[PDB]
Order: sequence, then C-alpha cells, then structure tokens
Amino acid sequence: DRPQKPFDKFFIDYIGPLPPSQGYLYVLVVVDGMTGFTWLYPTKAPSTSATVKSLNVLTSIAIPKVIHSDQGAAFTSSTFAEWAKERGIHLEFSTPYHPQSSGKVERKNSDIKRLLTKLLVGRPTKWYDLLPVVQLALNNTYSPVLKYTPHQLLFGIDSNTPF
Amino acid sequence: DRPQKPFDKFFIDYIGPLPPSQGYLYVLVVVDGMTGFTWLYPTKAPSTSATVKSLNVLTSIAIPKVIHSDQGAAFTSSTFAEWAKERGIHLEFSTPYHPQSSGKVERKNSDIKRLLTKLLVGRPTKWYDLLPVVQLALNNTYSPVLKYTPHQLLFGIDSNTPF
Amino acid sequence: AELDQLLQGHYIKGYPKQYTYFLEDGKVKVSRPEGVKIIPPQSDRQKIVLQAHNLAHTGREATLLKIANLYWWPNMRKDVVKQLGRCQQCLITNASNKASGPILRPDRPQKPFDKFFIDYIGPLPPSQGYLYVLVVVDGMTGFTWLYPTKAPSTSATVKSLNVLTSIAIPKVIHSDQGAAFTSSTFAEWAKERGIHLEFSTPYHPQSSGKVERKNSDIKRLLTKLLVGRPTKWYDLLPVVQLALNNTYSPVLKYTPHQLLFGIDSNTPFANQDTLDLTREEELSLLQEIRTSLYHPSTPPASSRSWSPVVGQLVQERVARPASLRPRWHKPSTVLKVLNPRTVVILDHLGNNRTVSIDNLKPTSH
Amino acid sequence: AELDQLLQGHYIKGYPKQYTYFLEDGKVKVSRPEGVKIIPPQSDRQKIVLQAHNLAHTGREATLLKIANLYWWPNMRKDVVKQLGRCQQCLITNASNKASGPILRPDRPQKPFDKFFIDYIGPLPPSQGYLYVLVVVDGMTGFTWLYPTKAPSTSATVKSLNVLTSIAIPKVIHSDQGAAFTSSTFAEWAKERGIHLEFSTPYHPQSSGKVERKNSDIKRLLTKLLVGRPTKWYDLLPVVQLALNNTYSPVLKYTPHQLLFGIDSNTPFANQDTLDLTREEELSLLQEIRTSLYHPSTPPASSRSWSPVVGQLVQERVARPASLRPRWHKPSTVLKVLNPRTVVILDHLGNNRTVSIDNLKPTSH
DNA sequence: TACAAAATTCCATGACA
DNA sequence: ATTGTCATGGAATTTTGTA
DNA sequence: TACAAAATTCCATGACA
DNA sequence: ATTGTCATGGAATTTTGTA
Ligand SMILES: Cc1nnc(C(=O)NC(C)(C)c2nc(C(=O)NCc3ccc(F)cc3)c(O)c(=O)n2C)o1
Ligand SMILES: Cc1nnc(C(=O)NC(C)(C)c2nc(C(=O)NCc3ccc(F)cc3)c(O)c(=O)n2C)o1
Ligand SMILES: [Mn+2]
Ligand SMILES: [Mn+2]
Ligand SMILES: [Mn+2]
Ligand SMILES: [Mn+2]
Ligand SMILES: [Mn+2]
Ligand SMILES: [Mn+2]
Ligand SMILES: [N+]
Ligand SMILES: [N+]
Ligand SMILES: [Zn+2]
Ligand SMILES: [Zn+2]
Repeated sequence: DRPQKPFDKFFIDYIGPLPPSQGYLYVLVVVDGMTGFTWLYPTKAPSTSATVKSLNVLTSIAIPKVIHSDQGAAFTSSTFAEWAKERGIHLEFSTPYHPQSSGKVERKNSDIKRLLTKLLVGRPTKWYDLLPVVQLALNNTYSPVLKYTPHQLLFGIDSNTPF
Repeated sequence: DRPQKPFDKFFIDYIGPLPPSQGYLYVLVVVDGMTGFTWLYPTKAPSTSATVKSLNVLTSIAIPKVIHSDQGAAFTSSTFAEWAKERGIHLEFSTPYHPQSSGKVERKNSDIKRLLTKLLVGRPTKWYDLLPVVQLALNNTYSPVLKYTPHQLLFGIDSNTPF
Repeated sequence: AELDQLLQGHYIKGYPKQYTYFLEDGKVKVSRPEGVKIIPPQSDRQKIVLQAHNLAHTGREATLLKIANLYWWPNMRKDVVKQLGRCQQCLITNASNKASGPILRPDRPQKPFDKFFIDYIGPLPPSQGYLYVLVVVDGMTGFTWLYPTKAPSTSATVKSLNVLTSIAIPKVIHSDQGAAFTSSTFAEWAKERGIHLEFSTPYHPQSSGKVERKNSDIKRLLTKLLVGRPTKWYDLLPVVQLALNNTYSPVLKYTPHQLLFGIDSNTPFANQDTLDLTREEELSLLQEIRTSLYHPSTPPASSRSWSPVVGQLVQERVARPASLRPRWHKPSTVLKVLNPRTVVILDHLGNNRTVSIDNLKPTSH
Repeated sequence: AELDQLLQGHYIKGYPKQYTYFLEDGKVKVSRPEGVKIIPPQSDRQKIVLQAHNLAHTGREATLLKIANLYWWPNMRKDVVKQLGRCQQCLITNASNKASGPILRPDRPQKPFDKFFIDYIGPLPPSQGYLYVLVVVDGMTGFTWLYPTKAPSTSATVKSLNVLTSIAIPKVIHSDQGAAFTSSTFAEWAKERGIHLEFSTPYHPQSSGKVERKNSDIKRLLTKLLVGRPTKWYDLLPVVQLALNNTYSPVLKYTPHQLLFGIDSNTPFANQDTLDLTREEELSLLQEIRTSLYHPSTPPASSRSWSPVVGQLVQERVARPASLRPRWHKPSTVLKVLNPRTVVILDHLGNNRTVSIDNLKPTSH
C-alpha cells in the first residue's frame, strides 16, 4: 500500500479525573499515529464541548485525515460527529472494551500515564503549569525503534531541548 | 545724484480724532515718497505706542531708509526714537508749523483727507470696514504726472482693480 | 459530458494528445510530467477555482498553485483570473502594484497677485491665546504673508484677508478643501471682490504645494529661533515673514521681495546693483527677470506607471479607513480626463468627483 | 591692518591684481566684474558671515548671496561653511540630503525554531473583550502562531508563549523594544528556557520585518473576511492562522506548513506529490528544499548614499519631537560599526546606543 | 530547426501602528 | 550589543505541442 | 592653448498635519 | 470642475588668474 505519514491518523483519549489544578480536571491526549508526537490539553470535563474547544486549537496547526478513539460519550455524540464532518475528518472507533490502536501508540500512551503519576505526586495540585514540560519531554524522547524522537519524525531536524 | 526709489522715504501722519468705529479713533497715514503708495492704519490714540504697533505691521513687508513726520508728540518721543534706531531707520522732522514734504505727497495727502470726509459722511460710524476699499482706490488712482498708479510704480504691473 | 469523446481517443481544442487520458473512480484522470491529475467537467471548474481562491483570497499564482495539486485543465489561469476580477473582496482590499504617472509642473503665475495659495498651519502651542497661522503665498514671487488665528475658521480667514487685500486684490485663490475655505460665507466674500476660488482635489496636499513648501520653511525657521526658549512664536511671526521674504532662492538668485518690488528695502545686506537706474529702467528690468525665471520640467515616468484612459475601471481610496476595513471604494468609471494626473469619476453612486490619480488604483482584471 | 599693503600696489595671497583697490569712507573698496564691493578687515569677517547667516539661518548659497551684495574677499565660501558647521541651531533642525546605504538581506534561519520573530498588533475593535493579537513567526518556514490578548503585556506574552513552546523551544526570539519584551520578567522567563533574546534597534520596525510583513497579510485577510459583517475577529483568528500557514509563497513554491512538516495535512487541495516516499525519503527531500530556497541580494546603492565610518560626526533623530522643536539630537560619535547598517554611538551624554542608520544623519561640515 | 501562444518567471510597488 | 519582507499582477522571458 | 583650484551649477533627498 | 515645491550640501562642471 501507501507508506504511513504524519497527520494520517490522530489517536485521542481522556485521562481523568485528576486533582484540580487551576480549576482543570481532565487531560485530552492526542498522539500522532505515525510519528508519536503528542499534544496535551487540559479540560474541565470529558465532554464533546471541551473536546471541540481543544481540538479547534490543534486543528489550527494541522488537520488529520482520521481520528481514532474509544466509544466514550464525548466522541460518540452527534455534535462531535458533525464537527468532524465539517472539517472533513473521518472518525474511527474501537469496539467497546477491546481498544485496538497502534503498537507504538499503546506504548506512548502508557508512558504518558506513568509520567503523569510520577511528577503528579509531590505536587498533585500544580500539574497544569507542568504540561508544557511534559509534552516537550515526551516528544523529544528516543523511541527504541527508529532511534528518533517524535519531534524528529515530525520536523526532520533536531530540537534544542534533547533528553 | 542717485535717482529716487521706493522705500527711500516714508511720510507719516495722524488723521483724527474721528467718530468712533469699532472703537477706533485715528488713522495713521503712510505714503511712500517716490511711488505715492499709501498705507492706512486705524489706531485708538495718536501715541508712540499705537504708532509702533502699526509700523511693526508695515515693516514686516518693507523697511524705509527714512521716515519723515511732523513734530507731533508721538514721533518725537524717545521710545519712537529707539524703535527706529533698532530697525536702522533714520528719522527726519519738518520744522514746527512749516510742514515741508514732497509736491506729490502733499497732493496725495490732500486726496486722502477729501476721500475720507467724502465717504465718511452718510456712514460716519462705519469707516473702519471701508479702509481697505479706500486704500485700494487711492493706490490704484492715476497720478497726472507719469500716468501711473502708485500701484504700478511699486509693483511694475497692472492691478486687477482699476479706477 | 464533452470529456466523453476524449477517453475514446478523439481530439479536442486544448487537451493535447500524447498523454494518456484514463478513468478512475468515475473521474477523468490524466498522466502528466508534473504527475497524475484530475480533469473536472467544465461545469465544475468555476466552483473549483472559487473554493481554492476563497481559502486565503489569494492572487493568480498563489491560487493556481493550490489547484495544480489536485487538478488540470486547459488554460487554468485564464479561469483563475476570471475569478480574481469578480471577487468583490479582493478588489477593495488589496493594494496597487502600479505607481501613478509622473507629476506635472504647472507654470509660474505670470504676474504677482495672479494667484494666491493659502493654507492653515496648526494647532500649535498656545502663544497669546492664538493657535493657528494663516499662510498666504504669492504664486509668482513666492512672497508670503502670515496671520495668527485662534481657529482655522472662515470668519478669521476673512478678517486676515481683508487686511491683505488692502494692499492689492488677487485674481485667484487656491486652497485645500478644508472647512474654512469651502464654506459658503467665504465663497461669497470672494465673489464680492471678483476673486476666483480654486480648490485642489481631495486629500492631495501636494496641489497646495506651493504654500505647503512655505510651511516647511516657516516651521523650520521658527523651530531654530526657539531652541532653548519656551515656544513663544506669536511675536516671532513678523520676523519670520520678513526673514523668509528676503531670502534668496539659490535656483533663482532672487529673494521673493525682489521679485515683488524689483528693489531691496532697508534690510540687512540690501543689494545695490540697480542703484543707478531710474525707477522705470529698473521696473522693466524686473519685468524681464520675471519671465526668464527657471522653470522645472516633469520627471521621467517610473517604469511601472499608469495613465487614466476615459471609461476605465478605477477605484478611489477610502477617506479615513476604519480599523480592519477596506482601504479602497468599489469600482468606478473615468468620466473625463482633465489632465494626465487629474480625473473626473462617477463614484458611489453616482456623483461627479474630481480626483487626483494619487488617490486612485486601476481595477485589475 | 594687512590691507594696508594692498592699496599701495603690493601683492597678497589671494587678492588678485588687475582690479584697482581703492579707498572710500575709510573702507577698502574694490572694482569687480560683479560691481564695486567692500573688503572687510580679516577680524570683521566672521562677524559679517554670522550676521548674514543669522537672518534666516540659511545654507551655503543663500548666505553667500546676501554677503555678495555688499562685500568681497578671497575664499568667501570657505568662511561661510566654517560657520554653518558651528551653528548649533541649523545642525539639529535641518534635515539630511543624504540617503542611507542599501539595506541588508540577512540569511534565512537554517532550521525551524532557530529563530522566532514576535510582535503585537493593536489595539483593534473589541471582540470578546480582547484587543491585541500576538503574532509569532518562524523565521525559517514563515509558519505563524496567533494569540488574542487583552493588553500588549509581559504577563500575557508569557501565557501565550508557554502554550507555543509546548510544541518546541526556539533558540532565539527577536522582538522590537516594546515594553512587553524588554521587561525583566520576560528576560528571565526566556533565560529559564535557554532562549536568547534579541532586539532590533530603536524605532526601526523594518528589523522585526519578517513579523511585520506577516501582520500585513493577517490584517489584509481579516479585513477581507469582515467586509459587510461587524468586526468579530476573535473567532476568525484560527481560520486566518491555518489559511496563512497553508498559503503558497509564489517565489518559493511552498506553503509555510510544507516547509515546517514536509507534508500537507488534511487541508483543502492538499498536495500529494510525495505520497509514495517513506517518511524518511520525504524527510530528507524536505531537508534539501530548505537549503535550496531562494534568497534575495541587497539592492544597488542609491546614487547619493552614505556609510558610517568609525569616529564620524553623526546625529540621532529625536524620539517624539515636540511641536516646533528640533527633529535631531546634538552631534555624537560612531563608536563601532556593527554592520554597514547598524552603528554603536556615544550619545547624549554619554551612553552606548545601538542604532540603525535610518535614524541617523551625518553631521554636515 | 521553426513557430504562436501557454506557462512560467521577473520584478516594482506598497504596507506591516 | 545587529541586520527588511513579500503578496501582487502585468511585462518579459522560457517552454511547450506541433510541424 | 594650458593648468590647479575657486566659483558656480547640478541635483537627490526630505518634508510641508 | 485641475495640476507639487524647493532649501540643502556634496559632487560635478565651468570659469578664473596666471602662464
Ligand atoms: C477635503 C479634505 N479633507 N481632508 C483633506 C486633507 O488634505 N487632509 C490632510 C490631513 C491630509 C491635510 N493635510 C494638510 C497638509 O499640509 N499636509 C501635509 C503635506 C503637505 C504637502 C505634501 F506634499 C504632503 C503632505 C493640510 O494643510 C490640510 O489642510 N489637510 C486637511 O482634504
Ligand atoms: C524602543 C521603541 N519605542 N518605540 C518603538 C517603535 O518602533 N514604535 C513604533 C510606533 C514605530 C512601532 N511600530 C511598530 C510597527 O510594526 N510599525 C509599522 C511598520 C512595520 C514595518 C515597517 F517596515 C515599517 C513600519 C510596532 O510593531 C511597534 O511595536 N512599535 C512600537 O521602539
Ligand atoms: Mn477513554
Ligand atoms: Mn500731525
Ligand atoms: Mn490645510
Ligand atoms: Mn498644509
Ligand atoms: Mn510592536
Ligand atoms: Mn509591528
Ligand atoms: N499650467
Ligand atoms: N546574516
Ligand atoms: Zn478574493
Ligand atoms: Zn544657523
């Protein structure tokens, strides 16, 4: 077939609820299918509404052909369904309770959860201001395959913040 | 000697008092010795002070080498005397009661007095607004010698308001 | 549609043979040097160009470059340009890439008092309760009269000019379309005296340029006289007036005063050269000088300039554009061409307007 | 004095024989082609030139022309020019007649995130309580981020940039010396992240020119999207951002987005050309394109330009000149020449200032 | 070894407080 | 201690489809 | 049928809200 | 129905005092 590329598919999910920081409670996690590049968006609820506001931000930069997600209320709603049709994004759903997504993504998706709990504890209340640092760390971290940071795969150059 | 020229000598005198117009009472009359060109300045008193204010206006246009006048208090004062030295104007005085000035000037100086009384009567109160019209008429009036208007002698061209 | 024939190997105007034209997914595709592109049916193509353009309201090349990605047909640009002409938005917002023609250098008035140019300077710092200066310049000689005023008003302009015209009356007064000179009260004052009023085109100070250029010299000399001191200009005006009227133009080798009177008054460094001539001899020598004065010619056209042709699609710049709103008015037509630099246009919509090219752009396309 | 000898027929350096030099009224007069002029004793001549000049603070030719009327001596102008150099007034008020040198065209940053350029737009009409836009442009790609703010403030700039640097961290941020970016709070925010701050010379937007030029394109497209409608720009920003980041530069034949990512996202008219290459092949093809980009050269010097030499008498333009006050500061000296267009000067008096030639005039004389 | 006309490239002009 | 930029649309130059 | 250097003229640059 | 102007100071060109 045609070899895989950035923006081909975006995997999204909600982490939460978390201890309140700046009155936020949830993190919407967007990983790019091919590169493993990650975006993190703090939200006040795992709602279609907050999803749209968040994804509006991301889609000012780039628009994926496909979004994959679990059948959570937020993504199954008809409003989200319409939002995506407007922007010409095809929506893709895992079947209930059997969350199929990429080998590479599962791992990255695991790392986030560990890395969140890790630096969450000790300052469980101030994780909002840390999200930039986290995102930066994740995206500039060498994958065992490729020996490339997601950053490198997306931009084809080196970041000025290595790990 | 050297033939006579505009700005060579300015003859000045006060006409007044007149019926009040716009709260003015006197007319300071300045005729140019060679051309016969006339300026008229309304004043509130035949004083050095009002003379200076008036002549400051005229001397923004041109400065005569000489000013001739009667020995009236206004021109004999030391303030006027200093005013003239500052501007490098030599002052010239007729002897008391024997007012020697130019043949051409005496006539022009007569015309003004007639022309003032003439259009003064009938509107003795509104002669201020008329001073432009008078000045214009006088200066654009053919002298029997030269067959030139003072205007012509000063500017060496025709005015767009003949008489 | 008409694309039917082509898949079957038969020729069409444009559509050059040698490329194989095939079918995929019910679309008519074509193999080209650039790659394999889709060919839309005639009826879809306007809709396509518009969609591409409306992304960022891009020009010819920018628009075509998007379309090139997906599609091909014959004479692509011809179609794109057809759209750029109809985008009401792009036409009234984009700036011009065409400079206006070379300026004109109208001739010196022939006689002093043939034409006065007037303008107001200000507001300034308050001196003695006055805020503005009325500057009057004689077009021929460059001789200048200054008058302090409290406001740039018709009433005060009249007061000032009544004094000035005590000396002589001009044929014509040229002014900008400032409130003070356009008023009916002024217009009549002027008709009362048989003086023709003449106005420069809207928002083009360059037309009142003979006065404007005197304004420069006024402000400059006042500035110089006020270094250190508090800005007390009122009492300085006379001095400036005199100083400036007796200043040599290096090009003419003559002070305005000289051109007005033909002799220097009792000024510092008064030139004596004509001391031996009768007034008469002198007066005609002056009359000579006035005609033999240096007069500039118009400059070469800039390489990408334009000139106004009768019946041309032409647009006027907005007066005081609001924040984020179009810098140009809708298209309008050239009615008459007064000179290669002044035009009458049927505007919005529609009144005859006299306008300077500098406030115009040619509608492109 | 020394003029004694001359009346007696003996020669002096200058003072050319063939003219008869006589005495009248205890002054030394001379018959010349131009006419009969007075020759002042050496010790009077400065006093003379100054008197003439101080009439209207006139330049070389204008001053000389007054003096010519009454006087003559050898090398008149040399003396006049000696004065024009010492008139503190003329030096700080007169404008320059020398254009600055040809501009420089610094090289494209090599990599994306090598250098960000930032600037604030505004104030605008209020939408949703916001008044300004923070525009961030990547120097290499031209890729642009937009952020609505309520004030052009350090605090809000930090908030915005924290979001942006979530994606990546730049080496260098270039900004104008606006209050928001010069503040100590910002300087530290930047040091915290190992980002070098760099500022353009005072009052020279052209230096932040890469952002400024994006501002144009932003305001233009917003204007176009708001014709008819009330100015509700807040919700439009995203669209503009996208639209502009995916617009082809006709010169490069590439959208910023392309230069940043090497592939088009799920945008309208997304270019497919590289659909067959692995990410890797594609990624290095991109790395090639970036280096082979079109880069402009500096333009020819204008025929009457100047360049800054070390130890030159040079003057800085006034910040916000008051009404009727000098448009230039007192003379100051060129300390170092950073490039043919940027200078360090010991000013008033004295601190090292880094300045652009465009804000300088060479002291004349 | 050549044409007319399309397709491309050139580049002055203007505007970003 | 730092430094102009580049969409735009006619003109001008090059490439193209056919001999 | 001539020189160096003064004296003149040329003219781009900038600014008049 | 109206329209750019011109001081300024280096450069460039011409004239000048002497052979
Ligand atoms: C109708 C109508 N409504 N408004 C205008 C109008 O022209 N308004 C402006 C603000 C531009 C203006 N400017 C100047 C002036 O001298 N400006 C500076 C300048 C001088 C010379 C040069 F070449 C360029 C600029 C005025 O004197 C003046 O009165 N006005 C009104 O016309
Ligand atoms: C220190 C210091 N204090 N004040 C300044 C300063 O520069 N102030 C001005 C008002 C001139 C300014 N202007 C722009 C701008 O973009 N102007 C328009 C433009 C853009 C490009 C081009 F080539 C010409 C003009 C800004 O963004 C800006 O922030 N400022 C402050 O610096
Ligand atoms: Mn979930
Ligand atoms: Mn008396
Ligand atoms: Mn005005
Ligand atoms: Mn004006
Ligand atoms: Mn700024
Ligand atoms: Mn700016
Ligand atoms: N004319
Ligand atoms: N550079
Ligand atoms: Zn458009
Ligand atoms: Zn001076």
